[PDB]
Amino acid sequence: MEACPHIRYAFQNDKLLLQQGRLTLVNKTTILLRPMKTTTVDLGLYARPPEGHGLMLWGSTSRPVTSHVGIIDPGYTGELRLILQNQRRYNSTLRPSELKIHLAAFRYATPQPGDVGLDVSLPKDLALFPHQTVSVTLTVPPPSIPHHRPTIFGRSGLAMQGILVKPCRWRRGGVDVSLTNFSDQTVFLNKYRRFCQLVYLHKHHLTSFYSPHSDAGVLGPRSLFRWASCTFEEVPSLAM
Ligand SMILES: O=c1ccn([C@H]2C[C@H](O)[C@@H](COP(=O)(O)OP(=O)(O)OP(=O)(O)O)O2)c(=O)[nH]1
Ligand SMILES: [Mg+2]
Repeated sequence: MEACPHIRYAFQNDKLLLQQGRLTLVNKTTILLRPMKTTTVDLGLYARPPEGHGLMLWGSTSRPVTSHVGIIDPGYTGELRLILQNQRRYNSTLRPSELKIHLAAFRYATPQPGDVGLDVSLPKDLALFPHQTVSVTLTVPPPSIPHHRPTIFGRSGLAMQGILVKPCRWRRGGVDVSLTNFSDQTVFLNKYRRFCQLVYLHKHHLTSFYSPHSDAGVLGPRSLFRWASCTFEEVPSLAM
């Protein structure tokens, strides 16, 4: 059913063109990404996830750059920031128009204000050397929620250190959470460190097929993310 209150937002940033159920910004100037370091894009963008929903923020490029896929919580009242990492050992440049920045809604449930995800504790110690990708197997099934699919997203704090999580479905036999260290340090994550977050997405948001108003970039190679069809409505007073 069509049950999305507007997404209220305010936007101001002369280095990004607002193009825009999905808001998209394009870069106007070249963005240089240092290697081995986190690159951050300040968006000038404020946005209220409407009732029942969270927001998903992600960068899309065909350059050798990986975006953190951001979960925006209903309680978040600040300016949105995009987190990028460089796949290469030298500077990578994003020429104008090469980077699109998307924001769109999704319905979520919370199992038995108020964050979307539940942070997940690492069951083992994990070391990651510069540029290594490794996975952590999670075995114990989370509680089933009718009409929703458990999915793993990364956290921004770890993303800022250069550790990205590939978003993925937590399928009924367990999950392999892939982490990539984009930094110049060996990172040691201690057992019980909260290393990602579990989000129960409404099943409508995951599709194995090329549907309208969906995107193959976000959740992996075998799904597309299909967002809630909501209307963005500019409320400048949100800025701050
Ligand atoms: O790419 C992103 C991701 C998140 N956020 C904002 C919205 C979100 O509600 C908040 C916290 O993000 P996250 O939950 O990923 O951070 P954390 O490391 O889990 O910190 P916290 O414990 O405060 O949630 O930061 C962004 O601006 N950009
Ligand atoms: Mg969080």
